[PDB]
Amino acid sequence: GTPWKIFKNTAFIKDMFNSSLEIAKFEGAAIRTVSGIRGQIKRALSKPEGYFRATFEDKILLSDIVILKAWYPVKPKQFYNPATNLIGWQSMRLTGEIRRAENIPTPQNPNSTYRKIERPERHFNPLRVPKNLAAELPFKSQIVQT
Amino acid sequence: IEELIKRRILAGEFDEVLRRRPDMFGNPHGVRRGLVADEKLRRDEEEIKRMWKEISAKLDALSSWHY
Amino acid sequence: MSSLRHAIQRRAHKERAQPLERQRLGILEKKKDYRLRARDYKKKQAVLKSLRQKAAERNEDEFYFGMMSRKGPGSALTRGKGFTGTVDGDRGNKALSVETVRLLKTQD
Amino acid sequence: MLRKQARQRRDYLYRRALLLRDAEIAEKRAKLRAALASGKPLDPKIANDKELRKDFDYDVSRDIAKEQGEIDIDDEYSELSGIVDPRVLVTTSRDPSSRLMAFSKEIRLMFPTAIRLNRGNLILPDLVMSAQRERLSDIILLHEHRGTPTAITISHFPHGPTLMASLHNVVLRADIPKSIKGTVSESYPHLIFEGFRTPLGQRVVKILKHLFPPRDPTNNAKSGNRVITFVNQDDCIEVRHHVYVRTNYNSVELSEVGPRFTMRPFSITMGTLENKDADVEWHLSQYTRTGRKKNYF
Amino acid sequence: SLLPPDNEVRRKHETLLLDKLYDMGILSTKAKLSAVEHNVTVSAFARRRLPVVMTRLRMAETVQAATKLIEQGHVRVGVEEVRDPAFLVTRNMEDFVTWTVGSKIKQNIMKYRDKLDDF
Amino acid sequence: GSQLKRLKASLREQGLIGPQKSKKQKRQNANDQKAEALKSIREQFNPFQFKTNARGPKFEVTTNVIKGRPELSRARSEEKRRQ
RNA sequence: CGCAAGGCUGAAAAAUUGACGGAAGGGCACCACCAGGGGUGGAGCCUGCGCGCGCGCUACACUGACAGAGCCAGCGAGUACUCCCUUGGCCGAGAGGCCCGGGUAAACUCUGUCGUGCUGAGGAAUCCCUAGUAAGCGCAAGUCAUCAGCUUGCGUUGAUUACGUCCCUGCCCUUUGUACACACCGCCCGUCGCUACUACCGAU
Repeated sequence: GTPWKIFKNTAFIKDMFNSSLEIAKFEGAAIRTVSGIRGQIKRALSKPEGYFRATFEDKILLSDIVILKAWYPVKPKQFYNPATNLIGWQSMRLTGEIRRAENIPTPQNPNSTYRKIERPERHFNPLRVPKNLAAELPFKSQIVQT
Repeated sequence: IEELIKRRILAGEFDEVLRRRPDMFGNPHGVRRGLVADEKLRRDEEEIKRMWKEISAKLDALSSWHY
Repeated sequence: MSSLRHAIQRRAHKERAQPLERQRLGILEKKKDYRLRARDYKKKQAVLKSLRQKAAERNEDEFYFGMMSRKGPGSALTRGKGFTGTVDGDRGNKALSVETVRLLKTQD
Repeated sequence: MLRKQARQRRDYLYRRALLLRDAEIAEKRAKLRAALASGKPLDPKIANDKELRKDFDYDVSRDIAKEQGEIDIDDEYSELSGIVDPRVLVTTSRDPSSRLMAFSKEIRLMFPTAIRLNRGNLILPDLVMSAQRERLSDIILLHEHRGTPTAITISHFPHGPTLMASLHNVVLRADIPKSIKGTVSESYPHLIFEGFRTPLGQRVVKILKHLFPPRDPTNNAKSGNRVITFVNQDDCIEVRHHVYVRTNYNSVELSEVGPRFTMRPFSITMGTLENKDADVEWHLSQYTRTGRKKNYF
Repeated sequence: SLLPPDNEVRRKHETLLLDKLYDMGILSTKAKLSAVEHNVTVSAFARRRLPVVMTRLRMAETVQAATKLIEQGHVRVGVEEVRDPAFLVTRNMEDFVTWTVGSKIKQNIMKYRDKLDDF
Repeated sequence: GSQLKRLKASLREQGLIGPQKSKKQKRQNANDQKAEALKSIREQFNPFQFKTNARGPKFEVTTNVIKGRPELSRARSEEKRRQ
């Protein structure tokens, strides 16, 4: 999912679920940011159907991606060829032979293919002291700005 | 919870803080204010009482009777 | 150990990028960039907490002698619209007497 | 007055730090006293410290007094423990609802010496200011969600700790009819605490049992007809308020008279309600790995 | 110290002596008699004097300027003006030392803070 | 009245808490129920076991007040989830 | 490793100090009286608690609508914040980026223009409230629990009526102690227990 509105800790997360029934099932679940910020699904959101409120560890950014790592069970298929070679047998092909025979390209996601990431050097803003605090603190520690 | 309350009430042990006397230090016996060798150790105790009278007078007079 | 691992044990794991449908929002913040963001915020909040302690435990009758050669931070009422809590400093300029300005204007 | 509150809080914090260093030394001095009485040989690093022996000869007696329990620890409650009746005011949030105001009245009636105050337009530093100006022992703030309360904030004064807790399963006094309920008796309540074993549990036990006025210790084991129960499981302290008659020497009839909570504390701060920047003593560690496995209190 | 360690009058006078010295501000703790061994000190008395305690309270900048100001008589302790620079300020009168009534130093502080009320 | 006072009055009416009777008073009692009333006492004086409204009915109709047990209902629902 | 670790068995007292009251006299209380104010309860929406119930929110006209003029706050600053989803077209071998369409207050004060017109302020009950309190109003934040169907702050405007009494409803306590002078009061009452002694009754 994707953050929608971001407060200090509670962020509203949009493109993850489709309904408040699904959110009520996944209430209390351990949600996570890509960056490493943990968090918890708190409450379904009413007016946009499918959004929810999740209280995170610290403030997440709008560029972040919010994942929930569930474990879906996979059952193997119950196929069984005997390799009766002296009689004759049908050999099931591989996926590459199937794709080359019936002419379908391999599925490739451009968002999945690795790229080089151009990171600019992170420079932060200076400290912004409030006016009332900056006028109330004493003389030896008063801020001097021309 | 109800059975815990009943057990404490019956074999009554309560964790309330109890009202202590405000002068438990100076008056430990709690006398009523109306109508009413070891000699080496006693001499040492009386010497400490005399020393503390002198020193408490000096310290209160040096703090100028704010004490 | 370090000799009991192959080169495929040593091979680096690449980092995924922001999706191309979402690249306008900026870079995808991972653990390193998040650590930088959290360090800067914890540092700024530490300075602000120390400033709030110093403004709380302030003697209202303190008297330094720089108070006779500095202009105070004032209030919004006394200063006006141009009120920041910072004590204004001097830029180095000074009100200049008439004989020296006569000399400077003869030179100009 | 305000300079005295700030000065006394700073003196308390300095005395606590000095007590930390002195405890680090006095753990070594208690081995020297136990080895002197029992004759078991002690460590050379302890027995060859001349400063420790030279100061041990003066500081025997407070260790003996702490062993006998004759002295009490430096605390914010030990100054006025059973001497003064702790006065405590209960307040709401800013614009309360009718069920929050009736709940505020109900937990006012839980304490026999409490008073309730209307918030209205009352800035929270001036609330703290008026509490220190009228020498209140405790304030308790209430927060509602929608006619149902969700948080308490129990703050001890002049500089004592806050315990902020979230409320669950609140069953109000104001839901049952007046034919079945009645006017609650205001006698000095007995208190029982069940399941507090850590030093943090004894901390929350202290800051909860110093809200109630001290009971007269002459015949308190049999007299008095009203009990208040704080019992915790899974560090969510659940509280009941009963009134009882002793119908025999072997049996007792209880009657639930007050509201039921299961409050869970999430913040214990060594500093009052105004100080948002006070140093916390404990806080509910969610979003850690084993913060749900570990049980405090 | 020379009394036996389980003695009642020893324990009572230990608590009395430590409480008296901590109320006068000489000791910084009231839980050790080794404080009165090697922490009670003429320097501790001399730093409980008045110009040093108002140097610490930042009423002045330095102890020299503080002695000059309380010789000129700007400082009261409580309600009475103090002209003696040796007045030992205890721990609960450090909350009451402040400037005098018509003080030019007080007018200087208010003129710096731009709160000079001439009424 | 208070819950304490009404509890004491109902137990004095049921004779569970009253003065220590003599053998002659016990003879009078053996000369001349209470569990069925003690069940009603232990249900009425512990009113938080069940959910009640305070206002009573909104519109009085006359035709010929416990509205739910949350404790018993929660335990029953948890047994259903266990099964 | 040793002890714990062998079932006259089969679920649901203490008291010379104790058990329960009554009468008189005090103290206190917006869970009491008295004087007023305000909710909820009527219509709609919905969290929550168990179709019902309240808690909030909204609509419901003289306190009016329209147009002007003037004039007021406080808390709030993490290279951080964005309400959707789409018809088209640009540059795009392809993924995208563009362009154009569709869905620091409220209040207050002053001056004019029109005039009650589905354009109707909540019953019985029940609860709360005594000074910067009730009530109106907006602005901001979203702090490891709770909270966006809202929460918590912050400023602004700011009353009526009590501020007495235990008469009603209750709650607590005196009738033992806890200090001494003046001064005042003057053996509160019942039903039983327990103990000590005295004699009685009748079986063994």
